[PDB]
Amino acid sequence: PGGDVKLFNRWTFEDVQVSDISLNDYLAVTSMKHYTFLPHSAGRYSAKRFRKAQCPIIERLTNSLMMHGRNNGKKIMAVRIIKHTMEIIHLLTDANPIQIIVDAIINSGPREDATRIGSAGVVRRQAVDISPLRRVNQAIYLLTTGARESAFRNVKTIAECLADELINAAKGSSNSYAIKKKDEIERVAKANR
Amino acid sequence: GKQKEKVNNAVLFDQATYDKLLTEVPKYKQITPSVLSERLRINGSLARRAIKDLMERGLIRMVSIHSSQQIFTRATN
Amino acid sequence: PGTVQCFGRKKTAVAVAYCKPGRGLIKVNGAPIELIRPEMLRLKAFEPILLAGRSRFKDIDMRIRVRGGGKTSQIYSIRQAIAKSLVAYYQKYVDEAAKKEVKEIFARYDRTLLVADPRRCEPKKFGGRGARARFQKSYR
Amino acid sequence: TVKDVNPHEFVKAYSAHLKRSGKMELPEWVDIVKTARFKELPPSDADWYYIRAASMARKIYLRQGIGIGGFQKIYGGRQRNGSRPPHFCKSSGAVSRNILQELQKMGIIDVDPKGGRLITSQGRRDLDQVAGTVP
Amino acid sequence: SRVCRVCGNSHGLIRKYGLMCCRQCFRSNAKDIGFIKYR
Amino acid sequence: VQHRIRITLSSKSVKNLEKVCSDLVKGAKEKQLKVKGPVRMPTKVLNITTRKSPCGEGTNTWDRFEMRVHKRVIDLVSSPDVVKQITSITIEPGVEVEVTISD
Amino acid sequence: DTQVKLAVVVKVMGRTGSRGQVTQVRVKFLDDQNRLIMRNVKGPVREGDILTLLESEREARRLR
Amino acid sequence: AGEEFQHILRVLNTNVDGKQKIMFALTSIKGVGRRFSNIVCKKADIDMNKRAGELSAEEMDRLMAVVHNPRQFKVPDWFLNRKKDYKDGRFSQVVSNAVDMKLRDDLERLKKIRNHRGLRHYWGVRVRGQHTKTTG
RNA sequence: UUCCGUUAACGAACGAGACCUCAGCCUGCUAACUAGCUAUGCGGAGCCAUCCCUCCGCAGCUAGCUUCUUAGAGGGACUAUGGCCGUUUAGGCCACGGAAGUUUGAGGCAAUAACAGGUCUGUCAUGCCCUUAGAUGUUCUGGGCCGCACGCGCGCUACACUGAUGUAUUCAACGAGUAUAUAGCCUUGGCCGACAGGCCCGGGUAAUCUUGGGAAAUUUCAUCGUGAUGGGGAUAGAUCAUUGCAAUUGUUGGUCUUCAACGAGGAAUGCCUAGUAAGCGCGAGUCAUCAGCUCGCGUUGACUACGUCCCUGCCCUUUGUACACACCG
Ligand SMILES: [Mg+2]
Ligand SMILES: [Mg+2]
Ligand SMILES: [Mg+2]
Ligand SMILES: [Mg+2]
Ligand SMILES: [Mg+2]
Ligand SMILES: [Mg+2]
Ligand SMILES: [Mg+2]
Ligand SMILES: [Mg+2]
Ligand SMILES: [Mg+2]
Ligand SMILES: [Mg+2]
Ligand SMILES: [Mg+2]
Ligand SMILES: [Mg+2]
Ligand SMILES: [Zn+2]
Repeated sequence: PGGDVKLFNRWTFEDVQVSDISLNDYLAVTSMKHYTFLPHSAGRYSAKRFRKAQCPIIERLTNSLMMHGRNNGKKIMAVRIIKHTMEIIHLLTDANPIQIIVDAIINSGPREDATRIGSAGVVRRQAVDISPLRRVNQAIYLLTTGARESAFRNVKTIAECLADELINAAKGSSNSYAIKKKDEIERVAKANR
Repeated sequence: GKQKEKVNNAVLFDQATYDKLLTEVPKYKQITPSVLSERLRINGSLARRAIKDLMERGLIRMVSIHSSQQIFTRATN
Repeated sequence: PGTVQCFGRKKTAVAVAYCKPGRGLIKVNGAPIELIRPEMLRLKAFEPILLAGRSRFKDIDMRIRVRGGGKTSQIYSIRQAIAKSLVAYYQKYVDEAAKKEVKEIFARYDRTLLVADPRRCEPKKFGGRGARARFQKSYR
Repeated sequence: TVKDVNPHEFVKAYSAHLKRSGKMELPEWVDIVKTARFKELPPSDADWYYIRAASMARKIYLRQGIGIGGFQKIYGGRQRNGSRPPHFCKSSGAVSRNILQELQKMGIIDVDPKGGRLITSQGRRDLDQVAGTVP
Repeated sequence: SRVCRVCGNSHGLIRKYGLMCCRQCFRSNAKDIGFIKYR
Repeated sequence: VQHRIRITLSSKSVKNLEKVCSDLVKGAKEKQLKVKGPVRMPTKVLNITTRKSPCGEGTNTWDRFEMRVHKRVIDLVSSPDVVKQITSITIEPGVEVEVTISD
Repeated sequence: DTQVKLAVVVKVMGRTGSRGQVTQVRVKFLDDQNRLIMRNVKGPVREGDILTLLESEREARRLR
Repeated sequence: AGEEFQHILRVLNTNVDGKQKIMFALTSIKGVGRRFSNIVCKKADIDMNKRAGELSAEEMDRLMAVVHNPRQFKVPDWFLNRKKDYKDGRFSQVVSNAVDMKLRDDLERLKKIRNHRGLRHYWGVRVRGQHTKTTG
């Protein structure tokens, strides 16, 4: 459409396609209104329910790096990490690293979960489905924490750690913390079905 | 990797990264970063952040130096 | 007969753009907007430029000044100030239908370019270090 | 000019400039001090006495009536008191004193009545030339 | 060596602005001093 | 003969204070003086925070006391005896005025 | 070998769970649009949301 | 290029490691810390980007000279760690093994004297006016 | 217990709300050489240089200046408008508009009845008792309140590479400043010193001088490269200066050295829903000096949820009671 808007001016949002029509609504990459130059924005989100569903996906992945106390409150470092990871994804796959981000989030969102329902007067955990927004929430969180701990006390630095996790989760291989936790949750829920 | 403690051992300053190891390490995708490959060529940093300087005057690859000294790689063009 | 001096605001940062009918020039505290110095938030400063384009700036000079605030607050205040200064200059000196296109280009991407953000660091109450938290509580 | 030049590369260029554009005297305690009480090591660069002077050149450039204490404060930083909470700690006096005295001895800056340090016109000439000679 | 102007005790003083009265005397007489408590 | 005079004027209460401000401005402008004011000068906020308990028991509760001191300044160009022709009109309770002779 | 099947949430009936944390919704199947089933859903879910669904023939019961 | 690359140098009875920077290997000696290592490197005028292991023999002699006779280098009195002695009264840098002997001389004065501090050490508890309800 | 409405009740009184303070909007009004734009006039420096153009300096009978700053009066939101639900009542959910659509955000104040809640150690507030000269009265000296096998509570520093160190870069807000004598509380400026801190000229009872707060985090370039390392700064020695009439059981601050535990913490448990948590610094209180604390202030700035009565509790109704000091019955 009208898409002469590239994040960091150099990674075209155009020609990115989401596989899940389920997460199509909740991934902010498609509409001409969801394109942004930078994954930093002083958005008045969380002021209302579901308003985060229209947060830019890159921004809503950016907010999840800045965690564990020493890193709380500093988005400039987070967006710097995002920039370096995003360019290194390109420097390996030579394909739209935006599409890499999106496809990884598709392929690492738990589709079923076992929680603690009670019925008939008796409470015991059972399997339930996962609404797509919480799909995305867990995807973001669970891809990110893998990079955090896999780069902790490690000379490999966070940009390349998170790049490894993204490239390999999007590729689909079970070599990432993310997709390893995915099928673990999936199998606990399948057993408890 | 013990890669700044091993900086003066003559193997590194003689043949290892003098386009014998990090000539083929970039070649996996034809461009694989020096900071990414800090562990694919397991050799860690500052015996590596200096050999990147050596390879830039040796004129074999392009350079991108930025915030946390995130530096990169490109094999031949 | 162009001269407009329009402001934009953030937490405490205030940005004021005083203008001339000049050629293309844009300066923050004498330093070109090219040298705005969060070098990851260097997009947002050019973003009102990058949405309108230099073509809407071949007749204007902006000696924009910024005081108070922090760093990102000041940058977002730049963004608001230049956006509103362009809209006001167009409205009063070009055409209202002409500024309406600027209105819609800016607002389609985001509303926060033109509308101030009413958020402030709300005060801290006793019984804790923090405006909403408390001290850790011990029973035994 | 210097407001058009990236604030870092101008410092680099001027640091080289007040090396090769003649010479001056220099104290024989430069390779000892920490330049601040909260610091832990002396500067890792050798010509830090020159990069410092390049920075303090443009300070009096773009601001007037600056005393020694103003530079003490501007060049302080975070002091990590150990197990105590960290604070803000002002920098050293003698280092800034000798930077200002050196620049005065080349007549780049000079002490103003009503107090403070102000640039001179030929120092302005020099800073603008070295600014223009940067990409 | 310094006490309240009001009760002449040695703790809880309010030295600021030169009151020389303790935290208790100060509240007890605060409204007539003029410390309107808008918040 | 015609000299320059300052009047500074402070208080605790805005409603009381502004009545005096309108008073002197109209007092001057009935007699056509060269006046400028009343410059409004930022409010001082005296504040003392106190533990409202007298013995230190129960949940820690503080109360914040504050005075607001308001400052106003006006310049007049007239002789000081002409000034005393004005500043004998009634002055409202609580307001303070400190006419001084300036350059 | 179940092929994961899709549904849209036509209305959110309620919010069951001991801690009130499992939305109970009523889904309509995309692949054949006359099958409507009451399921349990966790997290924020609104009307018109498309849900992937691994195993289809399970359904919940009113106020489960 | 470590034709004679040394893994441990063994100056001053510490086995100074020959694998880390000379900047922060000379700190392994008990009596020379981070700052005084730098000042010695400066005054002995040795190349800075130099891992111990590659360094040459004449300049260990230079470090020897500048660590046992630092003062003659016009270095001020106030890097030195035995400022204004009361055994004699000079200004010297104590080095690896002698530091414990010097500390024993201090505490051993304190023992002979019956100083509160000397007892407090002999008693074992904190010596500098600290609380001891809840720490130590 | 807000209202509609029902109605052996009618009509009322508090609490809620209403009220006040701060914050958010106003190119609308009042103004402001103790605020700041704007223009011109010269100056300085860069320059197709000769003018122009860019950035600074200084001043005014420059404003047919108040947008930025301040502070007064005001204006503004009312669910007002539309859709849907609802007896189409009370209202709710949604949408445009708008600065604001959880009363817009946060507080202040805050009812009846009570507690053997705390305070006789805030008080020439106090009843009764004790003491009342060889004093539990007052003053002084020295010590003590800080002692340490240990257990607990609030906290600070971390366990690092999303880092530490060393350069460069530059951004606030809240407030604070006795005749304090021979310049003296905040201290600008010059000088000496590596530092600590000294000397001299002074400024300010303050939008005037401090400070137009030149804060840090963060940003940038290198140094360390996974190692209890350059993380950590505990401990301890040497010495230097300031506050003090006095520094010892080191007041504090420097300088060199000494370089511990701590590999993200068991059972358990706390705080938190938007500029909020958390990270980061400043100011005030205390103060002759000592701030890891407390109260304020801003800076950067999120994940999650928009629910439920499962845990702990609260309010109403019904029901049961062998309880009333009330289930700790
Ligand atoms: Mg890392
Ligand atoms: Mg309220
Ligand atoms: Mg009682
Ligand atoms: Mg006594
Ligand atoms: Mg005690
Ligand atoms: Mg507490
Ligand atoms: Mg350290
Ligand atoms: Mg203090
Ligand atoms: Mg206390
Ligand atoms: Mg609890
Ligand atoms: Mg009974
Ligand atoms: Mg019982
Ligand atoms: Zn009292």
